[PDB]
Amino acid sequence: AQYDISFADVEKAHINIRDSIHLTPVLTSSILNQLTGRNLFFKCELFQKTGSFKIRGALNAVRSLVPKAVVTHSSGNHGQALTYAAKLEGIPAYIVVPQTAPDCKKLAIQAYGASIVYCEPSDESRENVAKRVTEETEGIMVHPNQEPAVIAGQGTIALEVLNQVPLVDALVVPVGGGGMLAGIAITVKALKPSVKVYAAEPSNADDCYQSKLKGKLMPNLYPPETIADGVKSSIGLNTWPIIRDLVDDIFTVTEDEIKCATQLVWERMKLLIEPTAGVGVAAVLSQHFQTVSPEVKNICIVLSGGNVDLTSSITWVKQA
Amino acid sequence: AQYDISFADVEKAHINIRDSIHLTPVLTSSILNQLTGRNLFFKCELFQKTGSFKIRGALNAVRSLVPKAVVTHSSGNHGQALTYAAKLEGIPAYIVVPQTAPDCKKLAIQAYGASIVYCEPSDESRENVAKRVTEETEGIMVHPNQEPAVIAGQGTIALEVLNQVPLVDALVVPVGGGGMLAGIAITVKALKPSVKVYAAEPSNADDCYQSKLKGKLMPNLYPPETIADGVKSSIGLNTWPIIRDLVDDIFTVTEDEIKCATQLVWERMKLLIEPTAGVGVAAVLSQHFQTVSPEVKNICIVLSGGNVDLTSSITWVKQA
Ligand SMILES: [Mn+2]
Ligand SMILES: [Mn+2]
Repeated sequence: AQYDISFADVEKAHINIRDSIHLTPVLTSSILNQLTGRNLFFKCELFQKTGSFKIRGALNAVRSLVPKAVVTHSSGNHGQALTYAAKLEGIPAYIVVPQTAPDCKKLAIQAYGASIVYCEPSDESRENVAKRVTEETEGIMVHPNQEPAVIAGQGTIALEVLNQVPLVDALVVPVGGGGMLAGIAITVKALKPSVKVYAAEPSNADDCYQSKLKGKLMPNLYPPETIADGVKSSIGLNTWPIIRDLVDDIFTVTEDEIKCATQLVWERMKLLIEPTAGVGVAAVLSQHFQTVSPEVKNICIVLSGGNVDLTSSITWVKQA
Repeated sequence: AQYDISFADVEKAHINIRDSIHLTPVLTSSILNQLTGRNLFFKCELFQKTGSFKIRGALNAVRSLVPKAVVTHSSGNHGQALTYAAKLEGIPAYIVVPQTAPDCKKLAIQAYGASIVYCEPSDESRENVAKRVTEETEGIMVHPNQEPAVIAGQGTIALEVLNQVPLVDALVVPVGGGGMLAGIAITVKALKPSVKVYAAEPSNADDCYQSKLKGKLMPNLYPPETIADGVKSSIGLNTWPIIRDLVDDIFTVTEDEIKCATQLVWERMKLLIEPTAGVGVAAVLSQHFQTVSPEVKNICIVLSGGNVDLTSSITWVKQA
């Protein structure tokens, strides 16, 4: 009944950020339609300010939380977005980043003027270090996915999608911490609950899937190994209840599927998505998705970001 | 006064192809605006059917030229577009392609069902082989840039741009054979001749520049070596007069500039342009472009194609 955000929070966030973000386009692909048998729509958040949708939750959080500094932990995208948002107000940013995050993300964070602080690649390390930095700097913590203002910001994506694709039957959303999935679920289920909300998740980081299956929050026991570098976080205490109750299903995809789907988008849509964003595309291409009812025809997939290391990616790109 | 096409040809082409092509979007970048001091608009032909604008001239040509087969020579983009267009009518295609064309383009041509015929990398070889194949197959030749129906098809880009960017002050167009540049020049100068039409050309393939300078057609003496694989052709007899009289200026760009600009678009706009399409971006970023009057503020650059070999490109991508 009551979750940590409401639809009204999202509507408000939208008004309050819309003049500072892009109303990103929805693009289509006949090749992907052919491959899936569905009518796909791609919400291009890769074109958002800073390279990902995270500017939404960051701007909303900065504006709303009334400071000496802002602090967060991030695999890169929330960090750069938060940095940018804070810089606009003249507030310094400290960003805790796992040592194994992509270089491109590490560099962008520094380019926006943040103090970057490397941690170990685990949820525990991210959280503990950010807590310590918060204390040391007397800054304000802006969590990448569990903070209500952030979740409400991410949910604004759905307000746009429902307007841009009026006949939409489902949204497909990549899931890490569940900030975006939760905000979108709140939004869709408030406006038009007949529209499906589906999560897409790496098999190699499948806490959300396992949580849903078990009926309780089950965080990743070991730090995930995945090319989907932006969804290694486990779901949290604020997003789980929303996901439990409002998300229709969760589809897992293997590393191979993620790589194949990412490459397909690059080659056929000419959109430089990051592999994390290739998760949702893989989901719709997957065998299990074939079990979704044929009535679920018009599907919008969120292409969540385009912050990818071009040279790293050559490692996995598949020759014909 | 009279050239091989007229504005009316372009208007007609537009009506006749518009239901079979995409009305591609115009995107913007604040980073590129900052770098240039101008207000840039990017016409995303990389999102066109087949990966480039060439579907325009191909569809127009196929529909218009009333056949046993169609024949052409191409570095890849016109070939795949022509193949697709012909396949829609059930007509076989023979495509003459230089041995050194990108694999991705060679493969796509074959995927669309063409018979591919490799030639040497020269204008002379392309032309001579296509003539022979034309004779042998009793097919119809559809030249990639000198055929009036093709030129008129490419010019339709300008009809869209002038509508999408009503305040436009200049178009910047990459030039190879001059099919697109010529069609666009005819169009712009007929509708609103105050709008500048500028060509962008590799220094390593600078026939168009040299022709303009000398006041006569001066083809490349040696086969160009350039990463801009799609603009190695020299201008021809039908496009030159149009270029001579209607194009405002021609900007040359070095290989380094082309690589830098291409990479910038990839990283900052998330648009998987091919290097040929990076030619026009390089032009606007170039030192010489700084000499263009500050009144020329709103500039639309045509991102002409996105048919690039991902793995080849790793050779030149510059680390930070
Ligand atoms: Mn997960
Ligand atoms: Mn040239």
